[PDB]
Amino acid sequence: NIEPVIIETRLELIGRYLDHLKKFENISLDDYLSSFEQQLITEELLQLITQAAIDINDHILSKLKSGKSYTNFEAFIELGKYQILTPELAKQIAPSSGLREYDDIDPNQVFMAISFALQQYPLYVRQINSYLITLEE
Amino acid sequence: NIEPVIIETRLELIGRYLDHLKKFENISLDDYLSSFEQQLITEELLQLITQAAIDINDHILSKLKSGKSYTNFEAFIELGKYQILTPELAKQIAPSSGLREYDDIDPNQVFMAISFALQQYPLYVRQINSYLITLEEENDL
Amino acid sequence: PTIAELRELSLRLLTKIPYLKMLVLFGSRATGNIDWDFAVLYDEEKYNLYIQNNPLAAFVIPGILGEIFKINSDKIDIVELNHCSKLIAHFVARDGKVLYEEDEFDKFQQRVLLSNTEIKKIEKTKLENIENFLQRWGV
Amino acid sequence: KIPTIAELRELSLRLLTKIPYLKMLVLFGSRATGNNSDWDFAVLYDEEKYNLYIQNNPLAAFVIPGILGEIFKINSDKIDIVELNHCSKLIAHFVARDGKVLYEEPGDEFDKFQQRVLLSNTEIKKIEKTKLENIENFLQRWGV
Ligand SMILES: *P(=O)(O)OC[C@@H]1CC[C@H](n2cnc3c(N)ncnc32)O1
Ligand SMILES: *P(=O)(O)OC[C@@H]1CC[C@H](n2cnc3c(N)ncnc32)O1
Repeated sequence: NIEPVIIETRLELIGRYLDHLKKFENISLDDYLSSFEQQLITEELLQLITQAAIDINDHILSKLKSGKSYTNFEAFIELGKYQILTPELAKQIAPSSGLREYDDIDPNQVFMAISFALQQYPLYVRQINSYLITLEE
Repeated sequence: NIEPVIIETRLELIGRYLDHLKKFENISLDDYLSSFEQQLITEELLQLITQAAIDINDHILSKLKSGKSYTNFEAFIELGKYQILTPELAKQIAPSSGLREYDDIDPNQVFMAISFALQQYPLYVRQINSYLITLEEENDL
Repeated sequence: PTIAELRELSLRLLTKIPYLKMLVLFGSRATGNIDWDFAVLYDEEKYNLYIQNNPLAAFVIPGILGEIFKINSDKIDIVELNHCSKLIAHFVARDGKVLYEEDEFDKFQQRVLLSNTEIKKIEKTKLENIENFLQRWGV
Repeated sequence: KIPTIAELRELSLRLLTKIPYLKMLVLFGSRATGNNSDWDFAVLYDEEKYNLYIQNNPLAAFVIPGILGEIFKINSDKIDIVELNHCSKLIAHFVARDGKVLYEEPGDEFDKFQQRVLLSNTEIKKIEKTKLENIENFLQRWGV
């Protein structure tokens, strides 16, 4: 009752966003603070990535525990209970769900989140991809 | 009463965002479509501009019609009924409030919204600025 | 609101959205397991005349539905069927429930539905892009 | 459900478990004044404790709105967070002037905060002049 084409579309977008986000892998904090546009690109990419992941998690948990309500954070943790994600990765990446009237955005914290996403979300792609291959059998 | 420093801060931001947004004023649709980063920047600016204006509208209407609930669209129209904006500008700009699960964002429609914003929001800054100057005189007499 | 209730209020949508030809509720709310997903199909001729006295009419669509349907306009997604992907069109036709038409939804179903062979061909194409990503990134 | 300030003050006591480094939490904005919008919250962190906590959890700031939404039972999507440790003098001014305190440790942390960040009307009018000069300069440069 689960739709691989739905998960694979969002996973394919995540990979595209990450390929773009990788252009900021070797950027300095000083150069990052002196460029408003790079902060906009980076803030927008991180939002697109986490939103796709939340959509994937929502679709998957829609079939296993249908009817149960999960927050975006607990969704990541619940994918670890079903071994779809390693519990280590589910714990490390669930705070990403927070990335999805006052302009109180700190560039220093977003700068940290670039490196976070570049290390954790490929693992999310790998682990979700393995779940999809399991579904074929 | 109305607190000018709140409105003046958002107006100053709108002008700052607009100065950034003008760096794409002469970019071609082909050049715009071939750069996802530029699409992210422009989509992000239009969101910041509209949010600032929405904040200004909500603050003003918080004092004139305190307690009444307005959607973002009708808030613009209501500023025209109070002559704070010209009714022409309020009607022309009220759909901008729509700029603030599915990737339905069409770059061809955002590219149109760039030139829209570069034409209507400077006028929004002017008309709101004049309302403030109107406030300075009534506060004196 | 019930699917029947949404359909009754929809007759009044012609006034606020004149160029509207069909509106379909798809997504979680249509599938029977309760955001709101709405797909619209426009009259290309009528829409082009209206897009001249209103350049951003597409951005007002979610507010128009929210005011009439009494649903939170911030949680409304709009898919423009005239220029969307075949995959999105497929799921709109397969699970969507029609709310306004002017035998127009069935014509839309027959024109965009995909067979399992077509879907499995698309999903195989996407798995190739995912595996190339995983390979290029060494994970 | 829209909780009363007294209700928020009871629920805020539970923040120490989920946010141990929290030193002060202030509800400001429309919800403090009295006027169906968003919720504005100002937080003051123990910089020492925060740096120890940020080591094991690099994106701890991004979970704060979710933590408040679960405890206050308010929509996490309508929660705005101002970090008083890195905010503008003008924002700090308005948090102190109209805000209502929801949690402090020690008990004389909001009052000390008020005295340190409040601005006089002479300071505020000086800011209004600088912003109006930038606004009028914008209008001159754009020919409107
Ligand atoms: P929906 O009920 O959640 O199903 C989504 C459906 C299957 C994949 C396709 N889709 C989703 N998101 C897409 C983007 N961003 N582009 C093309 N196709 C997409 O619709
Ligand atoms: P609030 O009551 O709506 O705002 C409080 C006060 C008014 C101006 C100032 N402010 C708000 N947002 C600001 C940004 N993004 N930068 C500087 N100053 C700001 O706070």
